[PDB]
Amino acid sequence: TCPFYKKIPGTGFTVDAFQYGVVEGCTAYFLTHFHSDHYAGLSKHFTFPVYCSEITGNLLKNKLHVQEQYIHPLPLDTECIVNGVKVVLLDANHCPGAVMILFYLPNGTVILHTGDFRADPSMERSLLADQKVHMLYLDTTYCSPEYTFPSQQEVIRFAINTAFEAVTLNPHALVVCGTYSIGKEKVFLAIADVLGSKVGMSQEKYKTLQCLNIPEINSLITTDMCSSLVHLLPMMQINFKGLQSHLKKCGGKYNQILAFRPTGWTHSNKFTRIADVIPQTKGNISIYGIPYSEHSSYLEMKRFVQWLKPQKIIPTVNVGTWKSRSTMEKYFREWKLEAGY
Ligand code: NI
Repeated sequence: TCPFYKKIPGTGFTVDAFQYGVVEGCTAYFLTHFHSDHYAGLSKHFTFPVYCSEITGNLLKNKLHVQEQYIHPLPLDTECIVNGVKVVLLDANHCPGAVMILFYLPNGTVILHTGDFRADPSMERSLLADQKVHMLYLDTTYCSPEYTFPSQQEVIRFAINTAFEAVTLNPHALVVCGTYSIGKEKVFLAIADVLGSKVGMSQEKYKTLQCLNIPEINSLITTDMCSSLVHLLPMMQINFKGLQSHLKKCGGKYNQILAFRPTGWTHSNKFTRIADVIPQTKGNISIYGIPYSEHSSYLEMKRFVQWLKPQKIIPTVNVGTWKSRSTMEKYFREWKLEAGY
């Protein structure tokens, strides 16, 4: 059964709630982004209206085969009426096509649902500037002060400089990048751009990328592995055994692998600056774990909430334990006492 923090009061609406069968009283299902924990349940057999971004609707039609007649894409930054209720979709700074949803309830209450997001000061100048928000349904993934990580720009600077140095030292090195979902495409696109290569990948991953409206994509990706020196593999294969096996397949073109695992936060973030990051190495294989996050750090989250000044916060992540819930509630009260709302 659908949990309460996926229901929008005063409406017929749910958010990210496709795994519960037919939800009682739901007239429109919203989908914030195409990540499996959120889309779980959708298929060619779904026959209710789904509301989402254009990019999410391209993925629903081509990857999950949802029929066209039930996909309702909305433009961003544009007031739209859905089943008698005004809504707006805003960029969530998460993966491609990911949105936050503003709902203007018939009684005057305004609700913001962040979906999954990486808070940024740019959001302070969106359509959020113009009005009060009563209720915030918040992505609390990293809601504790131990969760620190660098900017995405610093992480990409490290990746590009690391890959360009290695391949200039050894023109017979191959670069490999791990993936298991959409998001984090800048990692492998930026490395291929500095090296003058396309990114090589499976037909299934190429198909997925072609749904994303990324400009000049035909220029940056390929299914011809032999033409590429930056290869994408499943995240599960980014280990010494899986990389050894891959290097065999390349027919003696290469004699070294430099591999990247974009993770979120890891405990090594408590101690190590991005500059000082080192790989794990076995023979001619090196693996770098790089802290490329598509979720808010603690400080980014706190800044956003202290700017928005919501009357009530509903967490949507870390809700299953009492200890997590009590910790989050304590930080929400701190933020409110410090800022004065
Ligand atoms: Ni996500």
